[PDB]
Amino acid sequence: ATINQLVRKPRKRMVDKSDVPALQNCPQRRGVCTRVYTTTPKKPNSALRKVCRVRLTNGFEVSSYIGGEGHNLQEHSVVLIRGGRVKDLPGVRYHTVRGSLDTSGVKDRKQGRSKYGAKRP
Amino acid sequence: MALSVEEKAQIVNEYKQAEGDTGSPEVQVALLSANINKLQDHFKANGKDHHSRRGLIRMVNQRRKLLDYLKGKDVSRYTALIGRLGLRR
Amino acid sequence: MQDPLADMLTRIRNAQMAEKTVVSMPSSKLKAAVAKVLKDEGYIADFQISSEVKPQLSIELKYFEGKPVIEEVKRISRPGLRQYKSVEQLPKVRGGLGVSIVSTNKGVMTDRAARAAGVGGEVLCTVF
RNA sequence: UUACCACGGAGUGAUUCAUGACUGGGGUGAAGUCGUAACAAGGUAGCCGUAGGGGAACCUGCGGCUGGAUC
RNA sequence: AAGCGCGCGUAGGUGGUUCAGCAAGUUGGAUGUGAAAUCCCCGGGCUCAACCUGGGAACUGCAUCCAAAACUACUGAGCUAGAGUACGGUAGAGGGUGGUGGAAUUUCCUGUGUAGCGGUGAAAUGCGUAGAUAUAGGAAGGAACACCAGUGGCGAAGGCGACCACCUGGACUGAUACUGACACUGAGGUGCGAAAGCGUGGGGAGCAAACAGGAUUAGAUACCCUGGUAGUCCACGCCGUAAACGAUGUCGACUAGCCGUUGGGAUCCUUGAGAUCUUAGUGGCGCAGCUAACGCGAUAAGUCGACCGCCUGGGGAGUACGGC
RNA sequence: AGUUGGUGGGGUAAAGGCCUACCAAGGCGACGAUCCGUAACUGGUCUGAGAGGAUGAUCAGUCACACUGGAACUGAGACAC
RNA sequence: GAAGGUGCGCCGGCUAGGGUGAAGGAUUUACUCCGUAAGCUCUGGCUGGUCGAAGAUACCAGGCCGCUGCGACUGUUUAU
Ligand SMILES: [Mg+2]
Ligand SMILES: [Mg+2]
Ligand SMILES: [Mg+2]
Repeated sequence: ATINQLVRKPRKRMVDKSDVPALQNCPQRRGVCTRVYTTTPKKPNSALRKVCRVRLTNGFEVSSYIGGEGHNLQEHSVVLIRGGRVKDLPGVRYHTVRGSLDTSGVKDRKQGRSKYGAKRP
Repeated sequence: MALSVEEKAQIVNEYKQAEGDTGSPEVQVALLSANINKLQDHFKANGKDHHSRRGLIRMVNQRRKLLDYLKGKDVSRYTALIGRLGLRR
Repeated sequence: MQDPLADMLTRIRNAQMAEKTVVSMPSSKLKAAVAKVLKDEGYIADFQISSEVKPQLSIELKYFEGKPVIEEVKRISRPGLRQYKSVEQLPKVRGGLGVSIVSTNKGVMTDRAARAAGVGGEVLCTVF
């Protein structure tokens, strides 16, 4: 606090590490699905969320949430992954963009179509 | 205070700058030096007297501080003091 | 010890918390001169220097409605961080109601006069 | 022809990255086994340093503290 | 979440008061430069806007020069308020080195004397008819010093309790005398640092980690009991940690009071024997003030100033790795 | 250890360990030398009340590079997309 | 001697010092001290040239490194 103590050692600012290290300062990355599975949420929640392990183009292996109702993804499927974690899913820190490359948009969606890659009918 | 009043009265007049002078640095440094050298005999026989050694270290630091002040004031007076006392080892 | 000036303000400030009438303390050029600005500004009633080999500085204090006139007095140019300002950069205490004593080269004198005189200096303390 | 010097070569180190049978702790778990160590004087007051011991929380000794109940 | 366990001290940071000088800091001005574009202000042209553009402002900077001397820095000369020295005295478990004493425990020897002693909630292990415990006399040995004893004292802190002798540090106290800012703090560094622990050598009464047995318990690697080794003790080395705490860094100044206590001093009381001031400590309330509250409150966690150390959510973790 | 100075000489358009011969043991560094990782720099840009924080696209100034390493030639000017 | 590497012959040019040492001087006291040109002798430094396939040219004269068991180590022992 002393102005002399500050002169020798200036105040230091911490730099928080990104919560999406596998994305590497890019808005989205392309990867392929190595394993499609369902997992169980934490204490409060109880469901079967669809998550897939993705091998990204920079070599990172991550698991990203598959949003929406129903998906057509299996092994060896090219997907685009976006940031944003899932709070009730441990270890999931990315989202799979529906409507790009192989992952088709959710069928029969009417509200919030752009967020889930849904065509206008 | 290991120096007797006779020893203190002995060394004050040999290092006084004028009559009645007991506060001049020459008297102080000479007073500390005689006490520092006298205590060396005690600490030889009593090597576990850590509490009395704290006082001896203070007398050593006090003498150093006085000599540094005498350095700034009059370097010639400083030079004669250590030569007469045999300091700056 | 290492800031006789800030001892002056804190001696004044402590007394006004205790509703004392006069204070005493060793004097100096800065202490007497700052008392000059305070008296001519009306924050202190009067100050005297007891001219002896060890001079004191005595301030009698002002209260308007029981509350002390000096609501707050704060040192600025402490010895650890001496503060120097230009004429344009001089502080305005409480939007001009207060006074920020500034030791310019035309003697110790207020911030209002310093702007008029067009000279800066060391911002010693702020009063209100 | 000599001097300088790039490529290339030899030896020996340093550092960094990735892997490695096996091994150690850590975290999270939908809850299983063994106890019940702390929270009330938690049923031997607790905790700190240290040493020894024990399936485990822990126990014991030595010093210290109150961030201990009754009085 | 955060005051290093505590001193000393290097670099550094900051430094009582008076006079004079200087002008690096400081202040004002001038000059050169600080490219253009952009930011900003006032206008102009695209039907407006985006956009373009005119001029100005700014570029908080640097360099030089000129003025000023309140403060800082420097220089010179002083002063005593800080700091220190000289003298008398006071109190103290302050430290070190050697002796000495009493109470008690244990062990051993001897006498008396006979069925228990010891232990626990109760028991049992244990001791005892080979004569225990108890009691009396003697001897050896080690450790700690009952009463005094007191929010008492001393010490930088850790700590220090029998008495005496020797060596030795500091504090408090009174006046006079002397130096004259010689000061404060302090990264590194260095020194001391409970207990446990480690090494070498001694010593070993009591206590007692480990260990063994007896109980309790569903179990009891414990609590309880019976023993008992290291250790606790001494010398010389090492360690370097504690809830090393007032969980409150050091130094200086100021801010109502009241009630105790330790070592002094001064005046009334010269009292025989109390009272009033003052100082260095040590406690309890308490105005103001502060605090999230609890509470602190002249021994501040209030109002300030100098310096230093430290904190940036919990766990992972004061852990891994490397260095010493 | 040309390391840091000095002296003589050479060399450059020009001073200089730029090079060399000899002499001395110097030079930098907790005011962070050396080493490791990253990185073109600035005017500027974004954000912010400001102080600050982040950043160095377009445009402008400087720098470095031209498949990798090195070297000179010509030329006023290069060690030359 | 970890490992590993460079130089090394001969002939010139320049150059730095040991030792010894008539002189001379001193103590011109004496088996005295200082010192000494040349001459002998020893150790270097910096350069140039030159021959051969090869210069520590013969004889002479360590091979070295990594992991691991055992014994700490030098030593002693079954003369055969
Ligand atoms: Mg084998
Ligand atoms: Mg052998
Ligand atoms: Mg044989």
